[PDB]
This record gives sequence, C-alpha cells and structure tokens, in this order.
Amino acid sequence: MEMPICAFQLPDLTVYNEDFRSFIERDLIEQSMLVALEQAGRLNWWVSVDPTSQRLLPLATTGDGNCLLHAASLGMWGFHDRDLMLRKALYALMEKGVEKEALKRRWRWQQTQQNKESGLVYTEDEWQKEWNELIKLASSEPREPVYESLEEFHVFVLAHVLRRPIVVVADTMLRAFAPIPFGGIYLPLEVPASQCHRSPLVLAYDQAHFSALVSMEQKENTKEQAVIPLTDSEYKLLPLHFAVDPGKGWEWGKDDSDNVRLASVILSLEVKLHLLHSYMNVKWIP
Amino acid sequence: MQIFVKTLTGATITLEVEPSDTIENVKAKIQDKEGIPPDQQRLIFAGKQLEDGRTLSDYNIQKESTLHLVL
Amino acid sequence: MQIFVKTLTGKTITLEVEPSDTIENVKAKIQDKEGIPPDQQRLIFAGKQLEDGRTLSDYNIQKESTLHLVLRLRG
Repeated sequence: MEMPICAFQLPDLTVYNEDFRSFIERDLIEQSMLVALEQAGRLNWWVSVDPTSQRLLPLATTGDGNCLLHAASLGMWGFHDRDLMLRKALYALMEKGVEKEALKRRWRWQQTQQNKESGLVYTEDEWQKEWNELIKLASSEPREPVYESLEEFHVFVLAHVLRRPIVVVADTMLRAFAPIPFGGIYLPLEVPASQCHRSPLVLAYDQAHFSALVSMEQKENTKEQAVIPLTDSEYKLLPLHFAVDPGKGWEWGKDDSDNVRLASVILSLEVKLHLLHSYMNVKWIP
Repeated sequence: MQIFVKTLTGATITLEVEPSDTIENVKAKIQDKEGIPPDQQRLIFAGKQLEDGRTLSDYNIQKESTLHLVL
Repeated sequence: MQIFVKTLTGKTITLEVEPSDTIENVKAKIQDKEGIPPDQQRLIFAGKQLEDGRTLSDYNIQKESTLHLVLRLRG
C-alpha cells in the first residue's frame, strides 16, 4: 500500500545561463503532449492517490532534432549553444569516453536479450554495424540545421554526460502496434553516485518528441521541489534501462545461450532498489 | 485552436493558437520551438505569405491547418 | 504476393508484395500503412536482420512467409 517516489528539483543552470529561471516561466507548455500522456494515464496519475504532490507539465518540445538535449536546458536559450554542445558531448562520450567500454557492454547485453523476442541473432559484424549507427545518430551532421533524432541508448549516455539520473514519462505501447522503449529510469551507473547530481532530470516522451517535466510552482519559481513516482499507475517498478553489466568476463557467444549465466547477471528487486536509492532520494509514501 | 508548422527536414511543430493571434505571436511561439528569430522567419499558408500586423483569421487559418516555415 | 509483417505486440500486417521488391520497398510500404520511417524499421526473417539493398529474391519467400518487424524509435 506504499509506492516509491522521488522528490526532485529543477537543475541549477546558472553557470550556463544566469537568466535560465526566467526562460522557464517564459516557456510554452506542450499542451498536445500533456493531454496525450494524461489521457493515456501515464502523466499525473499520482495526483489523485498522492496528496502533497503537484502536477507535472511538459515544457515546449523542439523540431530540429535536439529535443532530448534541449530538455536539459529547460528553456529557449539552449537552441544556438548548449543543445549542440550536449549533442557533441554525447558523441564524444561514445567514441572516446573513459567508460565507453562498459557502456557498450550494457548496450549489447540488453540488445542481445531483446533480440531473442524476435528470434534475431546478430553476427559479430552486425554488432559492429549497429554500434557505429548509434554513434552516427549522435553526430552533428545536418539533415535551419536539422539533426538526426536519438534512440533509447542515447538517453542513457545523456545521463552520464549530465551526471544525473533521468526519469522518462511515456506510454508503453504505440497507438498496440509496437512497444515504446523510452519510458523508465536512466542512471549514470558508470559514474560514482557521489559525483552525480542527486535530483533527477524528469522528461516526457510522446510522438517522437522529448520534453522536460516541471510542476506549475517550479515554472513560476515559487517552489523548488516536486514529486516523480518510480512506478507506473499499477505500482509496478519502472524499467531500469541498461542497468545490467555482464562484465569483461562475459563471453558473448556461450554465456548468452546459458540460462544459468543469464540468471547470475539479471538483477533482482533488491538490487534494483539499491541502485535507485544510490543515485536518487527515494521516499516511500502510503 | 491547434495548428501545425512543417519544415523541409525538421519535425512537425504543434502550436496552440487563436484566430485572433497575430503573426508576431506565432513567430514568438515558433522561435520557442525552433530557435529561429522572428525576423528570419518566413511563414507560408495556402500559397500566402503571413505578414506581421495581420492575424491568422486574415488568412483564414482553420483548425488543424498547416503552416510552412522557411528561412 | 501476400506476406505478413508481425510485430512484438502480435499485430499482423498484411502487405501486398512482389519478389522484385527489395527490403527498402517493403519498409516504404510499412511507412504508408503505419507511418513508421524506414530507418526506424528492422525487418527480420528466419532469424536474420534483412538488408535494405538486397531484394526479396535474395532471401527465401512464399505466399505465407511471415516477417518480423522490430522498431528503433527515435526522439
């Protein structure tokens, strides 16, 4: 009868733009996304069951290909400086990052697991091709410059770039044609929790668009803190994206077929809760 | 009222407007979602170029109408 | 001929097709029916991720051949 939530604040973006707070109040609300995710029961379902919790509203999304990075700026000012800087940082961390070797293991393992659901078995060359494709999407090559849109794993890398957790509010199915992979929790697991921001970046996804989620009082700058639940409306724990790391001693051929080996790396509920409590302030409310 | 703004290669922008909204009001909204300054924006609807000082109703923009953004 | 594009949700999509068509053309057909961009589509048949360049003649096909559709959604 108790669900885990997280009391978050908006990122202190003073050093990037000293008037960022003013751009938040100035910013539009993505009314199309608000209505969609609310009527889908994904957004603001918690208001009725959890008092002392404000409604979350999506900031204006963009259409230049950097809506994910633009959400990290929470304002109009990101457009001609930061959004591209964050995109470049995203690319750099995948190509020459110090934790890129571990990020690749987390990506490949999850992709291998999800590949079973379709009977897909990648060759060693196809794995190389898919990884290169991910990095290519994070490039700053255009085609008003328009940049390539980003996938699920890019959100996970963004968490490492910002050095802060990312919680995405989204639907589970595509209007049910196909699964939507973006909803869930993204933790900078390759970065020590002590060196990360405590407050998570709360986002919303709808119709191939990303937007930052803020409360009304967080937008008018009258209250610093808001609440995001770490479960769905049915109180099932949110998916932890790329949380499993099989390790360097994981032989991709043999171990993936071994059910005993897979069980030894598949996270339990206790482990998942520990990871959440490590990078976020998780409060249990009745 | 809901309208759309299409570009040559970018995502489709969705705006919440009113028939009485001026073109400056729309450009200020587009700037918020595209990063293009209003004076560098050229808006086209039904072959008509939306000029500042006028409203959406002056070009008879309807519900679910689609504007075309270009530099 | 007639093929079926099956997704992870179980939705079956009956698509008009010919052996002359390539995977790029099939993904284009899916886009006209589902609105999903071809670059965000991965067609899998018999356990192999099909290539856009190769045709339906390159791989095996029939009047009841079922293909698996996997998406790589982008925001």
